[PDB]
Amino acid sequence: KAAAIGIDLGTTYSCVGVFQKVEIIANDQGNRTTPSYVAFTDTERLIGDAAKNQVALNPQNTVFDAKRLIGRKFGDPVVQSDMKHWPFQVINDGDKPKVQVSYKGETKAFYPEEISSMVLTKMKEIAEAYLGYPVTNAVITVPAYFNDSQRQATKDAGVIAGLNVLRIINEPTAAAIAYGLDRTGKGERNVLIFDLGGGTFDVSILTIDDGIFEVKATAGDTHLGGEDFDNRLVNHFVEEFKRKHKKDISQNKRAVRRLRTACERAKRTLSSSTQASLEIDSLFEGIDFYTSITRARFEELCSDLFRSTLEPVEKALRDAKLDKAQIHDLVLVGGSTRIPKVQKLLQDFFNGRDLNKSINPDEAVAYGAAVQAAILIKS
Ligand SMILES: Nc1ncnc2c1nc(NCc1ccc3ncccc3c1)n2[C@@H]1O[C@H](CO)[C@@H](O)[C@H]1O
Ligand SMILES: [Cl-]
Repeated sequence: KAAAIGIDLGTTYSCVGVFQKVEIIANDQGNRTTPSYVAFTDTERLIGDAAKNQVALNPQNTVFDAKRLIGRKFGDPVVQSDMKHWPFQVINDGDKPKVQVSYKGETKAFYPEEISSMVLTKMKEIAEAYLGYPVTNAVITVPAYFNDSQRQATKDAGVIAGLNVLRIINEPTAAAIAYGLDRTGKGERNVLIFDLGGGTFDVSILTIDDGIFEVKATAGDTHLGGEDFDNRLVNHFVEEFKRKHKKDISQNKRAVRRLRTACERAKRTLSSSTQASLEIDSLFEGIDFYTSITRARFEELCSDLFRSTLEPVEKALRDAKLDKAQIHDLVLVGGSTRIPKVQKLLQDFFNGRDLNKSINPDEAVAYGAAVQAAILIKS
């Protein structure tokens, strides 16, 4: 009744927080972020880690990227383009996309908001296990570029999940609230949010004038994120396996998916150490894949992708009509900002200035959404 949660409903990962400072809630697996994945099996519906974990064995019925579909028409160019690359089926029901899956031996179709509602239900349950009581008040975040239809469908996913959605707020706004950047006093505060997540890259320039938020500019690449760096590691390893065993593994989907899972793990380790070891038992034709990679080789494999994050920053400043020196704060959002080379590129681009990464980048949005939920529920 007097409690409220903040939920970052992300494209690839979701996060839930409660202001108590903010407490970001760890899930049953102990993770502070949860995959935005829903898997339909012969016996049940799996949400989060359990869904992401069995993707190699059930790709057709493991749904992710519902956020790319939510609030869009089926005939939308983005939907038609995205459909080609997903292993699950997207169908047309009255010009609204639905994901069609096999669930308990039968064909079933779900609206993007229904799928999102299952991720939201998991986030709500995670919060409930932490607080020891039912909680329904929540603030859910969306990208600043989301249109009214996308915001309404996101809100609908909240209602389907049993949540009272206090407000739908922009992700870069939530990240600025997490750092208290709306509480610095009278006058204009210019904030740049650099968000590099699992699958998308968003740059936002915000102006906070006497506590009031204005989005002056948005730029980025909707199709650039953590998964592209995992794939550069996949390509490198496929090439390594070819040189070591004279065999191409590319056409064996299970082997590729397994290698990609190991690559995402090695990438995360490389943010905190200078070397990482891949330990894959029987990757292809009964051959084990035990190898290592250095932070330096990883930076080289992703160099062009890391560098391409700077052009949208330049375009956002241009559109905001602001120079680098006019930006008061530089805020890192998204799990991929954890990469030291990404941080170095943005710091060098901002003439050696400090970057805000004190709050875990993949938690800053839910942190901010929880602060906003606490303000709305108290008032
Ligand atoms: N230390 C890092 N170094 C480079 N990248 C990183 C990263 N920690 C994360 N995410 C946080 C995360 C994601 C999954 C996890 N599973 C298990 C345990 C911790 C986990 C933490 N990322 C990437 O951010 C995106 C959204 O999570 C994904 O592409 C993820 O690979
Ligand atoms: Cl380090």
